[PDB]
Amino acid sequence: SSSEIKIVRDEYGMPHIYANDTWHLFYGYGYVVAQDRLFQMEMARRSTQGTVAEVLGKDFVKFDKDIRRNYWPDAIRAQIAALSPEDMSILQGYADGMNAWIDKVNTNPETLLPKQFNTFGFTPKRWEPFDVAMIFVGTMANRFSDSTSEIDNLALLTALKDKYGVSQGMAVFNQLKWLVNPSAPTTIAVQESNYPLKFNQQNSQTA
Amino acid sequence: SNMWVIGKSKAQDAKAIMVNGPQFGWYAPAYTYGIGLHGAGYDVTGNTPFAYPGLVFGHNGVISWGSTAGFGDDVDIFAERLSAEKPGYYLHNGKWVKMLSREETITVKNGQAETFTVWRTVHGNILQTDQTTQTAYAKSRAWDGKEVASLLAWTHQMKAKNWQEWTQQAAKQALTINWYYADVNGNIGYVHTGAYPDRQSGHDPRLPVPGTGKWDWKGLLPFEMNPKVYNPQSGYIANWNNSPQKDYPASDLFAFLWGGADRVTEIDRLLEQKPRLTADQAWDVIRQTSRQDLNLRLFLPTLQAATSGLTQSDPRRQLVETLTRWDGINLLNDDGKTWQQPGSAILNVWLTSMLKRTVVAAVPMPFDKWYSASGYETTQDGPTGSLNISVGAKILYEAVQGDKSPIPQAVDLFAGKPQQEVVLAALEDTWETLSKRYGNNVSNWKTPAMALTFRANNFFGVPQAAAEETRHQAEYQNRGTENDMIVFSPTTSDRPVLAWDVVAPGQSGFIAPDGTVDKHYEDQLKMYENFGRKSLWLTKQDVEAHKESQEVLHVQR
Ligand SMILES: CC1(C)[C@H](C(=O)O)N2C(=O)[C@@H](NC(=O)Cc3ccccc3)[C@H]2[S@H]1O
Ligand SMILES: [Ca+2]
Repeated sequence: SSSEIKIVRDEYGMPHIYANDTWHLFYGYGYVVAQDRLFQMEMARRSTQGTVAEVLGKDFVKFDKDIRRNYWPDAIRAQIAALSPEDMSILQGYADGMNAWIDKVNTNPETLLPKQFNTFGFTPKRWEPFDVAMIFVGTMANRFSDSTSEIDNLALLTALKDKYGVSQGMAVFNQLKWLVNPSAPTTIAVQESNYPLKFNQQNSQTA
Repeated sequence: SNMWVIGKSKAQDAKAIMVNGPQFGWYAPAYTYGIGLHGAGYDVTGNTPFAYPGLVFGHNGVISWGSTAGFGDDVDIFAERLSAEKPGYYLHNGKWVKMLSREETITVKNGQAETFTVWRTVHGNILQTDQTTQTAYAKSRAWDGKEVASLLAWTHQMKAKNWQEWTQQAAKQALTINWYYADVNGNIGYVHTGAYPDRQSGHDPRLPVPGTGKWDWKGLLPFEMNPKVYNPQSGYIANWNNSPQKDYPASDLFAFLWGGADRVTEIDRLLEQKPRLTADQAWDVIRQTSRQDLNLRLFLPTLQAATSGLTQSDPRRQLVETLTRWDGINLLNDDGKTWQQPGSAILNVWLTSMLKRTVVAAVPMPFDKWYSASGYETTQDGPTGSLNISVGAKILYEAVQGDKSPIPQAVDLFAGKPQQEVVLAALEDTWETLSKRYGNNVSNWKTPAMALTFRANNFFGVPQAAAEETRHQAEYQNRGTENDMIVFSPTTSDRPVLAWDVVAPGQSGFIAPDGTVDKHYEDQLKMYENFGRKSLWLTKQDVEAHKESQEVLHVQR
């Protein structure tokens, strides 16, 4: 009963997992993911760890270097090693579930291997917790929470000061890339609250 | 990505309605993955990007959740001081400190492998170095060290049964992400989640800081400072990657601004139109905002003012009359290729001309090209993501508002000329350009509609499917890659929650070795295009009543 995992798919194929502990729940999820989206997931893994060129060739080298340059894998592994048993069971159950299906695929590839593996000339390998973590880091954290253009901003500011003088140049920077603009429509209405901090808007870190 | 959460005081025939449209671009197989989890403290249904353990979009029968990217400034660059006498070191708090470094080898199919080094300081990975100035730039993230915790926060939040339990997990999510809540009692809420640095006084977050120690962040700001609201007096929560709150600063990206011109106002206009919204009305906001030209509202007044004393036969005036008669909703003609009205093309040529004559001319090259885009720039595959008001247009909007704008116009973008003269000149350019392509009878102009493509290459530009698996839709729609809606305490059902979503092209990406596509490979494509939706089941009885197949596994860890 502790061992049992029930998988039910609805009329659009959406899977519902029924399990009695954390590892088994996430194993069921990993398993259905490996059934539905193996090639997508394999390619997502390679994208998030910069191992695309290994399968796709020279046109992806720069891409792979750029991915590897933007993270520190041992740090991610250190966070995983710090997890409690219950948290670790999420990532491990999920990897273990994908692996159970991957193993079935590599045992009977003549009917179970996604066609894209044949097309692109390689076969899927097993997953670990780090790989599951890295899907999220590489497609969430890096896609949507890692945005800065400060070096370009400083180049713009330098060019503006060269064109208009130091003072007008800084004021034109503040017109094109304002720190804040009080007429911005805000999800939280001003009657509810306002953000209490005020920021320097004249590059005073190098003043 | 958009979201509108309608609370008790604004909902019709329900206590709360949540409608989310996360915009991630369009891919085949689907960007998100549908999944229900039941047991070990979970009882949830929804869909989530790349099948993360945590569902970003879903509900648990008591509360519902969703997200939009936050775009707060949680990243700063530190300029590290290097020394040619001491390669691999940097000055920090008065000492020369060794950088961390690691070697990586890129293995290459049908090629030679390549090895390179990645370097890292106390402030983050090094992006680039200038040997000329002996400076190396390190990228500091407020969420550094909390990546895994953020993933777990998005998973544990799925078990929350009220605002306090949910906000306890929201406080653990460290990336810059807007999170939204709704519940069976009609409560609604929002938190601009994430870790944000507590910067030293004098630190302008838009520009690099010295890495030598004095400019180091003091630590991270407390959760109490994250923008949040629970049961706002407006009765709703609307977001389209706009500012969370008065005086809250945006990402430092030069192309990203929170100003008077914001696409979220199109949602507010629809929400405020009627006193209360039913679930069908709230869903219909997707179709309307999907088709809404975003620049008409911003610039129509300026165009109308500029052409107000012109004679009826002046073509500058006839272009603006055409816009005045239009609500800005694009619709396809029957050919499935062209838009019924030409207003987006009129605004695009006019705005391009305007920006070239104003913001572009004020900014030194090559930075001027950051301000020249109109917002209509595509691919023949159609836009890769959402459409927005361009940076240049947001800056032009402030200039055309005159002293209604709170931003000092340190440089007059009109360069001493009357705004009307430049607006009219741009209109003259527009008539010349469009009349040469389409002739002089505006009423028969059949301008090209944008299309939508479910790309076989993922957002990184890496194949996630064969090129023939790319899927095409005639109507570009400025909407979520997926859309999901959750309705709490409907008066039309005894069920505490009803919920729907759409995950196109389908749940499965499986193609067998002989080319046979799965039965769920493309069964949600038509539903997506027509603004349809499928029921998300949660309960055992609902799941059982809609069961197609089942498997039972017996597994020992
Ligand atoms: C700035 C962008 C290039 C684009 C734009 O605003 O022009 N936006 C989005 O869709 C919004 N993206 C998201 O909101 C994606 C998202 C992330 C996490 C959770 C939900 C949705 C931003 S970025 O893409
Ligand atoms: Ca910054």
